[PDB]
Amino acid sequence: QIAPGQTGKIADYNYKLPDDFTGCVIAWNSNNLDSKNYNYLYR
Amino acid sequence: VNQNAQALNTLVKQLSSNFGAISSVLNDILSRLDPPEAEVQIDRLITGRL
Repeated sequence: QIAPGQTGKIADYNYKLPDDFTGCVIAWNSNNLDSKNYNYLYR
Repeated sequence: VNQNAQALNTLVKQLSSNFGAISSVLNDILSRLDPPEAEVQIDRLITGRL
């Protein structure tokens, strides 16, 4: 859902990109640091 | 009078044509699809209509 014009819980209630976003999306697996964990809020 | 009236009818009838879009009606495309898709379906209808 972290891409232009997307749909789903994130892109409709949390983090929405324009239908003509200019830039790049970069991501990595972080199970090595971020999992234990229930701090990560969303709607 | 006939040729002018045939050109007017042919221009209006071309609104009901698809041009490679999913409907010749504009509100169909606007309601049944999301903007990333609907704005391609209307690039079809515009590049036909124009």
